[PDB]
Order: sequence, then C-alpha cells, then structure tokens
Amino acid sequence: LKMEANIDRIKVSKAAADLMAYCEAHAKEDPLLTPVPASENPF
Amino acid sequence: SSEEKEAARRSRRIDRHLRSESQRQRREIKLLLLGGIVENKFTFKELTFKMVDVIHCFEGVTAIIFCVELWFINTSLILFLNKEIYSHFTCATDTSNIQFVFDAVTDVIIQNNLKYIGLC
Amino acid sequence: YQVITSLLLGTLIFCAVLGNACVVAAIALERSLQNVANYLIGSLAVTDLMVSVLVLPMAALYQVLNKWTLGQVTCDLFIALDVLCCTSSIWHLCAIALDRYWAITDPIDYVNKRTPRRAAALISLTWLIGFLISIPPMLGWRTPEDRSDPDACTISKDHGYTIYSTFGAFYIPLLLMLVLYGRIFRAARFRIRKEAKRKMALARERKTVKTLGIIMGTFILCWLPFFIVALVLPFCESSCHMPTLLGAIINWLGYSNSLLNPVIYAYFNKDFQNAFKKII
Amino acid sequence: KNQIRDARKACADATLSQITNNIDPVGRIQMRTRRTLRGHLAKIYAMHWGTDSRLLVSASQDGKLIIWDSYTTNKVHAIPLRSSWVMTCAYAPSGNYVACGGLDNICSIYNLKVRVSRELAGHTGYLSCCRFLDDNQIVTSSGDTTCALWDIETGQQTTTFTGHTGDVMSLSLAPDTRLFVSGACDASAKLWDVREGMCRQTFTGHESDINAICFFPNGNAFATGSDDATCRLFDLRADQELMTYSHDNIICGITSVSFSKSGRLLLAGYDDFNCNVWDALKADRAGVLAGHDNRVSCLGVTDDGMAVATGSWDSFLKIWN
Ligand SMILES: C/C=C\C/C=C\C/C=C/C/C=C/CCCC(=O)O[C@H](COC(=O)CCCCCCCCCCCCC)COP(=O)(O)O[C@H]1[C@H](O)[C@@H](O)[C@H](OP(=O)(O)O)[C@@H](O)[C@H]1O
Ligand SMILES: CC(C)CCC[C@@H](C)[C@H]1CC[C@H]2[C@@H]3CC=C4C[C@@H](O)CC[C@]4(C)[C@H]3CC[C@]12C
Ligand SMILES: CC(C)CCC[C@@H](C)[C@H]1CC[C@H]2[C@@H]3CC=C4C[C@@H](O)CC[C@]4(C)[C@H]3CC[C@]12C
Ligand SMILES: CC(C)CCC[C@@H](C)[C@H]1CC[C@H]2[C@@H]3CC=C4C[C@@H](O)CC[C@]4(C)[C@H]3CC[C@]12C
Ligand SMILES: CC(C)CCC[C@@H](C)[C@H]1CC[C@H]2[C@@H]3CC=C4C[C@@H](O)CC[C@]4(C)[C@H]3CC[C@]12C
Ligand SMILES: O=C1CC2(CCCC2)CC(=O)N1CCCCN1CCN(c2ncccn2)CC1
Repeated sequence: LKMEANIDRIKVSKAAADLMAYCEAHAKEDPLLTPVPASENPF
Repeated sequence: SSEEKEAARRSRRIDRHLRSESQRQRREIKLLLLGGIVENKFTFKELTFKMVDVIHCFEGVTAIIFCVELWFINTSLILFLNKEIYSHFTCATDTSNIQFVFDAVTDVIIQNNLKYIGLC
Repeated sequence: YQVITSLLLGTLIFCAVLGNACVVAAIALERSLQNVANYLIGSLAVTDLMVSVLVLPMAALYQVLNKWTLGQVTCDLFIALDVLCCTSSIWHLCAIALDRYWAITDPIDYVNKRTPRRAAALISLTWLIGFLISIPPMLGWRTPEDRSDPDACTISKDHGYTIYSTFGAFYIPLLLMLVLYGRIFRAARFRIRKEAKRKMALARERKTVKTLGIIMGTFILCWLPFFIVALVLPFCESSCHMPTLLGAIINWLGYSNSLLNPVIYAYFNKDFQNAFKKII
Repeated sequence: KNQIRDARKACADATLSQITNNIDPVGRIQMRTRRTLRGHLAKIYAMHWGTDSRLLVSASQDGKLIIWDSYTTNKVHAIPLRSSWVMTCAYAPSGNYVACGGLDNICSIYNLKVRVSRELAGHTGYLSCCRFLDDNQIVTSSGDTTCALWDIETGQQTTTFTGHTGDVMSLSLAPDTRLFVSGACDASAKLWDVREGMCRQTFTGHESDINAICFFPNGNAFATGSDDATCRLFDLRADQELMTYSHDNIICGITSVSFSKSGRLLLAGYDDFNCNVWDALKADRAGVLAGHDNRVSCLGVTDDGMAVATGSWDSFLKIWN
C-alpha cells in the first residue's frame, strides 16, 4: 500500500495533452479512422 | 499460382478431416455428474454417452446427473438418491442405474421433437 | 364480368408466387433454418411455386375466355404438367408426415442415422411417384390428330386411367397420412398424460387436437371434393350432369392448397416467424 | 493507505471530456464483412493475430486449434487439442509457436515450423489468458487468483504474481513488453512488472468482474471491459480513471475490448450479438459491427491497423477491415 502511494503522479492535464498528441500525430496512418482506398485493401 | 493450388489442396484435406470429426460428434450424448476435470465415455444399446466429472464452458449438454447422499432452465436433471426432473433411488446391486439414464435421455429426445412439430 | 374474375384469380396467383418464394428465400438466407425438417418444407414450397407459376396462369386464361386458344400440343404438356405438379405436392405432404412420425417413435434413428441425405431421398421418391402417374401414360397413348380445337383441355374419362391416377395420386396417399397422424396423436396423448398439473394437461391435449385438425382439415377440405368428383363422373356418364359454377369452384379449391401450404407448414411455427423479422 | 485516498482528488483537475470539447467528431465509421472464416464445429472462445497481420489462430470447443490465412481463406494447419475445454489461444511474435489452455490446468505450447514441444503445469485453476512475452518466455493468468511468468527451457514458474482476490480473467502485455496489466473478478485491475513480482499499481473503478483489457498503443493507458455493461479508460501515469464508456441501451457485459493502431477507435464486443465502435476521445458510439449469430467472444486488431477480426460462439470468424 505505502509504495503504491509513494509513486509520483502527473496532473491529468499533461496526460491529456500527451494522449491528444499521440492521437493526432498517428491519425493519418490509421486505416480504420481515415477510410483507406480499395487499391490498398488486401482482402 | 502453383503455390496457391498447393495451399488450396492443404485446405481441402483439412476440411474433409473436420467433416468426419463432425459426423462423429453429432451422435454423442453429453452428461455432467454435478453432485482436474474427469472424462468418461461408453456405449449402451447403440447410444454413446460422454460424461464429464467436475458454468458457461458447459452449455450445450443434454442432462445433469446430480447424486444426493440421503442454462439450467434448458437442461433436465437426473436426480439420484444414494423442465422435468427424473428420480430413481440408486441400486448399485443391478445395472438399472444405466437403464434409467437411457430411458430418461430417450424421453428428453422424444419430447423435444413433439415441440418442434408444435404438438406440445 | 370477365374483368371481375380476372382480378380475383390474378390476386390468388400473385399471393401464391410471393408466399412460396418468401419461404424458400428465408431457408437460403438463414443458418437457423437449415435442418432435415425445413429442407422438406422448402421443397414443398418450391413445388407449390412451380404450380403457381407454370400451371395456374394458363388455367386462368382457360376460365376467363371459356376456350383453349392455343395449340393441341400445348394442351397435352399442360395436362401433363398439371398432373405432375399436383401429384408431387400431395406426396410431399406425405413425406413430411413420415419424417415427423420417426422422430416421436424412433429416437435412435433421429440421433444415430438422420442426415440431410434423408431429406434428399424423401424428395426423390415424391418426384419418382409424380413422373409415374403423369409422363408414362401420356407418351404412348395419344390419339392421332382426331380432336376438337376449343375447350379441348380435358383429362381422359377412360376407366383405367381414372383408377390409376385417382388412386396413385390421392387415395393411396390419404390412407397413409390418416394412419400416420393417428399414431402420432396416441403417442403425444400418452407422453403428455404421463390441480395445476391437471390444468397444463388439458392445455397440452387441446393444442394437439388443433394442430392435427388444422392439417387434416386443410388437406381434406381442399382436395377431397375434387377427387371424389373425378372418381364418380367418369363411371356415371349419363344422368350426372355437373354444373359449371360448382365444377369450377371445386377445381380452384383444389388449386388453393398451393396457397395454403406455406401458411400451415411455414407461416405458423416460431422459427420462421423469427427469421422473417431479422431479414425484414 | 490514507495518502492514496487524498492524492486522487488533489491531481484530478479538469475532466478529459472537458479538454476534448474542442476536438471535432469522427463522423460515422461503417465497416463491412470482407471475408467469412468457417470450419469450426463448435463455440470459438478465443482468436489471436500474427505480427505479420496476415496469419491468425483460433481455438474452439471441438478440441480444435486452427491456423487460417486471412487473405486466401485457406486452412494452413488444423492442430487437435488433448482437452476439448479451451478458453485461451496465442501466436508467438516470431511465428514459430502457438499456446493454448483451458479447464485442464496445463498451458500447451505447439512448435509450428505440429507436436506439443512443452506442457507447463503448476496452476491450480483454469487458464484464462496467456500472452507470449517473447520467443522464450510466456505470461499466463489462471482461475486460482495467480498470474505467472514461465521459462520454457526448464518448464517452471520463474515468478508468481499474487495479490488479486478474484479469478484473473484478462491479461494485456505492454507494447515495450516490460509491464503487464491483469483484470480479475474483484472489479480491480493491477499493473505488474515482469522483472520483479511486485504489483506496481492497482486501479479500482468497475462495479463487476473485469473480463477484458487491452493496453493503449502509447503504452501509458489501458481500457477495461466488465460485466457492469461499461468500459473504462484508466491512465498509468495519472494512476486513476479518466473516461467511462457506457450507453443505456447496453445492459450486457463486455467480452473483449481492442484499440485501433492510433488508439482513436475503441472496438467493444457485447452479449447483444453486436459490436459497438466508440470514440476513445469522446465516449461516442461511432458505429455497430452487427452480424454475428452468437456471442462475440474474442476480438483482435492487426498490428498494422488494416483490419479487425471478431470470433464468436457461432463457430464463425469475421474479418471487417
Ligand atoms: C368454438 C370454439 C373454438 C374454435 C374457435 C376458434 C379457435 C380456432 C379456430 C380455427 C382456427 C383456424 C386458424 C388458426 C391459426 C392460428 O391460430 O395460427 C397461430 C397464430 O398465427 C398468427 O396469428 C399468424 C398467422 C399468419 C398467417 C400468414 C399470413 C400471410 C398470408 C399470405 C401469405 C402470402 C403473402 C405474404 C399460429 O399457430 P397456432 O397458434 O395455431 O399453433 C400451432 C400451429 O397450429 C401449427 O401448425 C404450428 O406448427 P407448423 O405446422 O410447423 O406450422 C405450430 O408451431 C403452432 O403455430
Ligand atoms: C381470396 C383471394 C382472391 C385472394 C387471396 C387471399 C388470401 C391472401 C387470404 C384469404 C383468407 C386468408 C386467411 C383467413 C384467416 C386466417 C387465420 C389467421 O389466424 C391466420 C391468417 C389466415 C390463415 C388468412 C391468411 C391469408 C388468406 C388465405
Ligand atoms: C402472378 C400473378 C400477378 C398473375 C399473373 C398473370 C395474370 C395477371 C394473367 C394470367 C392470365 C391473364 C388473362 C388471360 C386472358 C385475358 C383475356 C384478354 O381480354 C386479356 C385479359 C385476360 C383476362 C388476362 C388478364 C391477366 C391474366 C389473369
Ligand atoms: C380451403 C378453405 C376454403 C377452407 C379452409 C377451412 C379450414 C381453415 C377449417 C376447416 C375445418 C377446420 C377445423 C375443424 C375443427 C377443429 C377442431 C377445433 O377444436 C379447433 C379448430 C379446428 C382444428 C378447425 C380449424 C380450421 C379448419 C381446418
Ligand atoms: C383462403 C383461401 C383458401 C380461399 C380460396 C378462395 C377460392 C377457392 C375462390 C376465391 C375466388 C373464386 C373464384 C371467383 C369467381 C369465379 C367465376 C365463376 O364463374 C367460376 C368460379 C370462380 C373462378 C371462383 C373459383 C373459386 C375462387 C378462386
Ligand atoms: O383449367 C384447366 C386448364 C388446364 C391446362 C393448364 C393447366 C390446367 C387443363 C385442366 O384440366 N384444367 C382444369 C383443371 C382440372 C383439375 N386439374 C388438377 C390436377 N388434376 C390431377 N392431378 C393429379 C392427379 C389427377 N388429377 C387434374 C387436373
């Protein structure tokens, strides 16, 4: 219990900023998010 | 396309083996003694019985044998005394125990077929 | 009044070609309806579809115009087609009953040896018995161009062909179905029989007088009137004049079994009523 | 324990939903069944994808572990299983091993490039999930409230991750393969490091037993599905809950949760024979993957994010793209 409380915690604001940063930077290469052409579709 | 044809041949043989296995699995009556996991199998009067001795891993079973020392709505209970319930005071002296399980399973089959036709 | 008859008979030929096609479509577009039992209720639907699309449209032209306006060969194929389709329909009702019978009496056969191949064999026997009453007696006994042209589409009133067709298409099947559904009743009544319990006894031996009454009443109230007439008149040529009105109502009552079959065997049980909902 | 209670409210500042009020919606995502993998004769309880995003493996109750080539719909290999009771399957990063397990308390490894090369024993309960840590180490989670790392060379529990009071039923390995998170019956999920058997962190937000979990692609967050008819996105660094994905029309439990390649879309499987797509940033239902006849048991997203495969109790796998 004590060591779990001992860990340092970042404020939810920077976690949100990092979660947004990772999502927007990788948005263009997600075939599910951005509908991909039938020329690429391998099925 | 030679490699593609070889892979298609590999698929064909696997499908044939699976078809034989399905033919052999449809004619098996699964029961559970609910009074590691244990399994037993035996044939009695041209009817193979596959009992397991031990909640959602067991769902498509035919009956639940349950002994008493003096998905459940859609499964009958063969109550032994050492949806319809079937009771038979145990008698290890003779092999009537096995005959009861046969007469019960045979009736569960007949009644399920009298409901599909819509006569019950 | 040719207009009134045309739209009445037209609606009947539409409801049949739609109802029988919806049944076969559901079997194909669902995996919950793919057992040996529904393969026989799809084959019956297909046969009624063939009746409703090939025979019925050309029987309605013959009624509204009161005369065959086509070739003599056309008349021969349509008399043959009509016999074939009707006989196969009656024997399909007798195959479904033979399968239902061996579920309630032989549980071992139901489990150890009941295959979709069984459906195929029951359907093959139904169509072999159809091509025995229709196509052997036509090819072989055909008068050499000695007939009248109009109102010429009439089944022979010969005495041998009368017994052969009537007995092999209705009287032999009817007797078998009466024996088979009699035994199914006794078996059901026994199992059901063997105050709240007495309540759900009455209410299980009174949904087994309904189902069997519906089936037998549909099959007898449709075909018996027609086969009784088809058996008595050939032998009583003099002094048994048959009025047009009644003689036409009976033929169309016989034809209406094709429309009623999907309703009795398909549109009633729950498994179809559920599949149609998922699709539509 | 007193400090733990205080720190949460102290660091909970602005709700992530408040921060995402500015982000624009994803619109509507419509996915269509591209292929249909058929051949299992019984209920399929699990399916894993190969790192090549082409080969996959499925485990069913007919004692069958089938390898399928998703592109050509061809059964590469059909491996029979000793037990007909099988709850988990896996597929090595290398590609030369699969691993199964179930009611029998044994994790059975099969060498691909097919015969059992090793059986791992020691757990006193049904194996719920297993994940290949690398080509030589495997992490398993069992129904006796114990997770374990296994050396395959000898065949012993190297470490044992204990502390959960309920049957651990879901297991997710981090992208860096350094930490892993486990979800159990006690409506709690615990972070563990493979290096030392010391529970790094514990998260308690759900109301019912947790059946699914999956790491966020970043590796700093995770999502948990439970029988509480809700999903929850926690954050490792924040050490608390950030968002809740639940809709009223849904009252059944979640069997599987998966992220997209960028982690924007959160696929989720349910007992209503449907799979609801959610916006991982907006808690909004972006779509439905209806079409399975029985319950959707396991769900997977390819490593390259090209397509999503769903297995179900109806003995059929569906690839959607
Ligand atoms: C005096 C005292 C007592 C006597 C008085 C009264 C009591 C009864 C008297 C006489 C009754 C006659 C007919 C009764 C019909 C009736 O009640 O039907 C029920 C209700 O269905 C609908 O409402 C739905 C029906 C939909 C029909 C199809 C509609 C579309 C037609 C056109 C199709 C083509 C265009 C779409 C359904 O059936 P059911 O309640 O009658 O009971 C059974 C039925 O008899 C079995 O045949 C059937 O088995 P199956 O052979 O496989 O079909 C069973 O599953 C079950 O349905
Ligand atoms: C009359 C001709 C020209 C048009 C076709 C009418 C057809 C579609 C109609 C006429 C009588 C109707 C039937 C009358 C009564 C019943 C009983 C009910 O419980 C179920 C529907 C059922 C069985 C109907 C089905 C549809 C039906 C057969
Ligand atoms: C599938 C359903 C809709 C039936 C389709 C065929 C129907 C529409 C056809 C079959 C035979 C046809 C009849 C044949 C002959 C005549 C005489 C002539 O004066 C035209 C009208 C009339 C009376 C036709 C009306 C339409 C008719 C009844
Ligand atoms: C072909 C068209 C014109 C007429 C069809 C008539 C049908 C619907 C009629 C004729 C005989 C009737 C049956 C006669 C007696 C009984 C027994 C009773 O306890 C329940 C209803 C039941 C089973 C009737 C159901 C409806 C029935 C089958
Ligand atoms: C519920 C189902 C079975 C009802 C079936 C009703 C059938 C038998 C009825 C409905 C309309 C009827 C037709 C209406 C009009 C005529 C014209 C008449 O000059 C001869 C009979 C004839 C051709 C009838 C034959 C019988 C008929 C086709
Ligand atoms: O209206 C017509 C026209 C046709 C030509 C096109 C199609 C019909 C010619 C025609 O006969 N009738 C009047 C119907 C008579 C009755 N139908 C029913 C089937 N019958 C039968 N089926 C099996 C065994 C014995 N008989 C006899 C024929």
